[PDB]
Amino acid sequence: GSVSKWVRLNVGGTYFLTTRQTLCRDPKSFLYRLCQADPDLDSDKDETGAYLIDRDPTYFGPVLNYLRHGKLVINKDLAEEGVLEEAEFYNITSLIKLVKDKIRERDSKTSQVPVKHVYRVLQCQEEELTQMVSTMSDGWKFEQLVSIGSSYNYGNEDQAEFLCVVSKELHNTPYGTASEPSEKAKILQERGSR
Amino acid sequence: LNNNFLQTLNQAWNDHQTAMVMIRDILMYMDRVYVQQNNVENVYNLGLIIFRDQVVRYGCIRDHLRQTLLDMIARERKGEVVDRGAIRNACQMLMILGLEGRSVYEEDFEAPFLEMSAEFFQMESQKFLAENSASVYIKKVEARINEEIERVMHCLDKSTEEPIVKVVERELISKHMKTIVEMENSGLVHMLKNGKTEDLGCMYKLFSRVPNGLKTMCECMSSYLREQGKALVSEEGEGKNPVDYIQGLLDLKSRFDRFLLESFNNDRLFKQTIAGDFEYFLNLN
Amino acid sequence: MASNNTASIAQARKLVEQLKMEANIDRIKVSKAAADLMAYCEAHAKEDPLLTPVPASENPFRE
Amino acid sequence: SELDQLRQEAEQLKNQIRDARKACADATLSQITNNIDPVGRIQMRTRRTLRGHLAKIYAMHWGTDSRLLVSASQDGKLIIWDSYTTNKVHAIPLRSSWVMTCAYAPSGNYVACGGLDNICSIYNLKTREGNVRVSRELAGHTGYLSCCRFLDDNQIVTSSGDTTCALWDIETGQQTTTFTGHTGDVMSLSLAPDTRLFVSGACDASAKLWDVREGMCRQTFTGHESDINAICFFPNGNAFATGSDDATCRLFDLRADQELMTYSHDNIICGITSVSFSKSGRLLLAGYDDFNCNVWDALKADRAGVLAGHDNRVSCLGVTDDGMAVATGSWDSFLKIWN
Repeated sequence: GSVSKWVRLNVGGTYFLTTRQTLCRDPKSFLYRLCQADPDLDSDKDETGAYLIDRDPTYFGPVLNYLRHGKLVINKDLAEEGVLEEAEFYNITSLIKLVKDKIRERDSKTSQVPVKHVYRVLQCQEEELTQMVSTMSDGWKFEQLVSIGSSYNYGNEDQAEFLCVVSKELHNTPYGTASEPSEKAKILQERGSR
Repeated sequence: LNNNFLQTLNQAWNDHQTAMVMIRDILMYMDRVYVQQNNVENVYNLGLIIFRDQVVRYGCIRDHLRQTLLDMIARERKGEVVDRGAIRNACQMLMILGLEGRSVYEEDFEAPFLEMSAEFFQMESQKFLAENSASVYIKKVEARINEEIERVMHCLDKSTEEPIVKVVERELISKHMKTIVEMENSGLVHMLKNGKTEDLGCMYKLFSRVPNGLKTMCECMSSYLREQGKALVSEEGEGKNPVDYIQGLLDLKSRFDRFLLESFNNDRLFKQTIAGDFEYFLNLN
Repeated sequence: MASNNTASIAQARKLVEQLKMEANIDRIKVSKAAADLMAYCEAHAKEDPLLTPVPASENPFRE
Repeated sequence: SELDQLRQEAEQLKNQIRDARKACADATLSQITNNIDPVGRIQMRTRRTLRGHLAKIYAMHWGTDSRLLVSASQDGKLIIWDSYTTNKVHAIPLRSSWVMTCAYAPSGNYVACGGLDNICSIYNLKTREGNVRVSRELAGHTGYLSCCRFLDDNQIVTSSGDTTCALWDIETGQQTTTFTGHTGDVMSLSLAPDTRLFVSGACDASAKLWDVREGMCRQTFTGHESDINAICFFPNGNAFATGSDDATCRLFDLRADQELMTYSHDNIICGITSVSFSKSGRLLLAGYDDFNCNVWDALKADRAGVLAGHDNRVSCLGVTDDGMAVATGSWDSFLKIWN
């Protein structure tokens, strides 16, 4: 790469005519090395004089978009996973991390489809009640309110008078985990069970 | 062995690095994922470590390198033009291969170069005291300090600056104090009476580089000052003239204050060690 | 060398490094430090309501 | 290969430290001066039986006005108690289950909660709407959170599993400065009121006092043989009390670089699970696995009194940050304000 600043690639058989500057945005990129001459690189097509990147152009689109203008938007019909897997092949770490966040955000929104709902119980006296009902944490839902009779501060105005169940949908937005091998966590779990 | 060992090892290193770069380009990946998860070092670091454990810390290569390097730098010290840049590459090996510390450089070339410099300075001191006067000896040690800076910026590493310079300070000056004061018309006391404050300043910068040198200056200046003062205040013949008794002390005062300003730039100890003597002689006036 | 218990040189090096400055940190004897602490506590004993019970109109847990 | 040097040097370094520490060791005048300023009996009554929680309370953190008390229960709820009225300013449901730590910001605008999710949830306690919208779910923990504390309202240090107590930038969610060196899980975390050192108590029974700016461990205090439950820094930024599974609590002084004093009683073999300093620092409130807590005279090494009136372990203590009374967050689902 020492000629034709608008260097022409043949990514998946698609002629991408892209400037050196965009590719040189992140030198951590496989393509940044193609922007410059190096002797090991002997991957070429002699039918168009354009070098070969035997990866599909269907997911190369969003990758090139991010790399050109520091941000990508994946289509609502194109797999985020495919963009990710095409992403590490050029080794742009920040892009991969951001796409991981996007993927896990999406999967959290589709873990809703399995019957997975996080439930919580709050306790409230009559006065404060609506205050949590109104200013309750955004992204949850009210599910049930039960009045339980009291003799400590008889009936109304007792703290233990009302029980309010709330719930949201199970999510794995930054990530989900099934176990932590750390022993002390298990010890505390056993202690707090009874 | 029909070409000097430093050049061949340097060329082998350069070939190793030029092949290693492209292996880095290949294995950009496992360096990003397998390394930090498995508590292993960086792939470039691992390859440098293997190059270390197979070539440079292996016996014969290390010893032949050290012998060739010491002979070649001694020859350069004697005035022969040699490839200092190959010595640069050697020194950057003995740095970057060492990882965090200074260990391998200390073992291979840093310490033996320090020792050869010390031995060279030893015979330098004996030689320049056996044939030449004190002025040539001091000019030689100062010029060798300058050449230490030259070898730091052209032939050695910046991190090697403070050891070898220290080597010049301890070897040439520390135990060669009295002889610098003595030897006729080349010493400190002899340029004291001449009034040539420039050579006094030369002594001053030379000994400010070595700890406790200012104390030896204080001892010498005070010794000469007290001989002059005792020759002045004491009564000789019928009796010393008021020119040589009252105001002669003032002449000595002006002379030594001129030294204090024009040679030593008015350090506290230097002004005190002469002011006390002036006080002592004034009570004898 | 990462085959030496997976590059234990770094962890041992930082262990030694951390062990270094502990000595260079000041060493001021136990009795004097204890004296400092009792001086602070007794001086502040009057301003600790736990040691100085206070009226019901000036504490928020009987007002 | 070279490790043979590194260990022996370390071996002698500790030796030197011992030689230094034993040199610094003098008679503690506090136990000597048990005649001066006798505290006598201390009797306190609980005046706020805040019973909104219905599961074991794990941590609290009094506000910087000693009015808004954030207390977490492992069910996944935070209660910002209004301690002056026994009212809940906020009941906040957490997506994380089994929260153990709640850190109250110096501004009362953010709150921090860490559970068995490896996620440090940072909740904006107030928005333009008024609902409690989460500000940032800090990710990047390689283990479980055990305690966290704010430095600024955009910088936060946490104590996590797998030898990690890194310092995070809240905005990015990235741990700016990863502190490493512990040989075990890091449970406790106490901040100096100097906001320059944080002392991490790990499972290796050693309290590593760390600088907060870059990676450098100020000291490695070690008097315990058991993992550290809680650390309470003195209000002078010069010493800290440390509890562990052993019935011994220990006071470690920076200036002496050694255990200034010990706090153990044959009467109580239960491990001191929570330590807290009074406003003066004269008294030391110790919570116990025993179903009540006690108070030592921290400069007499004797039980200044007993706070009883629970039926399950007092897993955390809190003291108003001007000193007025003590919250005892027990596993009985009650918080009691002993005044």
